[PDB]
Amino acid sequence: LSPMPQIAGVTYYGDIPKQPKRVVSLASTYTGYLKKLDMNLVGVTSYDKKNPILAKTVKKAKQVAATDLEAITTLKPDLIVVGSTEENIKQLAEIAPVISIEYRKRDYLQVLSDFGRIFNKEGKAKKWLKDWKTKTAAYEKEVKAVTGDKATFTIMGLYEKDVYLFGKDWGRGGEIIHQAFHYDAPEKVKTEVFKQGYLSLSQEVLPDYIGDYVVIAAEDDKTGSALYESKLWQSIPAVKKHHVIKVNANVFYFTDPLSLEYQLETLREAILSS
Ligand SMILES: O=C1CCC(=O)N(O)CCCCCNC(=O)CCC(=O)N(O)CCCCCN1
Ligand SMILES: O=C1CCC(=O)N(O)CCCCCNC(=O)CCC(=O)N(O)CCCCCN1
Ligand SMILES: [Fe+3]
Repeated sequence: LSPMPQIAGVTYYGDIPKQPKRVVSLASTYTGYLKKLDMNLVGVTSYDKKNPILAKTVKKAKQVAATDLEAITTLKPDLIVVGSTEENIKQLAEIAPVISIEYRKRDYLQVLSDFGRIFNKEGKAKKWLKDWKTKTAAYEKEVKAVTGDKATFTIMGLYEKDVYLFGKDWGRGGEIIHQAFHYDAPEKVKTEVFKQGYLSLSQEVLPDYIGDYVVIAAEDDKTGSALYESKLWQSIPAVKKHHVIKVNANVFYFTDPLSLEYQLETLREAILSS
């Protein structure tokens, strides 16, 4: 059995195997952490299949939702990984031992070392973390050399007609921009977004939450269109000065090592280019 260490946000159901061989991930937040720890994923989520970075490493995995109990059963998992919002752990636990993670209890870096502790891969985890911290601190200097040290960044995501602001730990590049590069945010973003993590926003207050730079995540090119054509949007200094970094949500939603590596290089190149 796994030693099953007690970790904030981690709940074990059943007897976690010490070396899982057939993992079903039902939480795209964590799939790429498992991948990075060279675990064999035999089921993954829609989001994971849509992630152009991660998808390449899980081609053999079946796409499964939590609602596909029969499909999951057929995969013969020895471990199922879920987010704590999953409402039917009860039936999942009847199929295989389940690990449930409550989002945000541990940070984007701790999550990896935590899995290291659970699954006997603290070596592989600690190597990645050390190199990550090195590379990021270097890149931070490079990017701040261009923008200045006090440049403000806002993280933004578009979905359908919805507009969200994000903080430092709700994906969309906020972990890299706000944590790894230690960029400040506009005042209203800090006081209204950072603690909660995200904020649904009226389009017409947007200028008040954007300073020097803005990172905007979206799943396709069309979703922006009409906002990007608006006078209000076009009146925003950061937009006028081409300080808008448009990124692909299908990878930028996540904070796993694989997604992050790509995000890190993408964001660095974008800022240097400005
Ligand atoms: O649990 C839900 C909604 C359940 C649902 O029906 N989904 O579709 C969510 C799928 C998320 C896709 C991966 N994105 C990230 O990990 C980035 C952060 C984020 O945005 N989250 O949602 C983190 C999950 C926990 C936050 C609370 N919200
Ligand atoms: O909206 C949902 C489910 C989808 C979700 O959460 N995803 O991450 C999926 C991809 C983005 C979908 C567009 N929706 C947003 O961007 C909303 C901000 C967000 O994502 N939260 O997690 C805030 C927490 C609570 C929100 C209520 N639950
Ligand atoms: Fe979300």
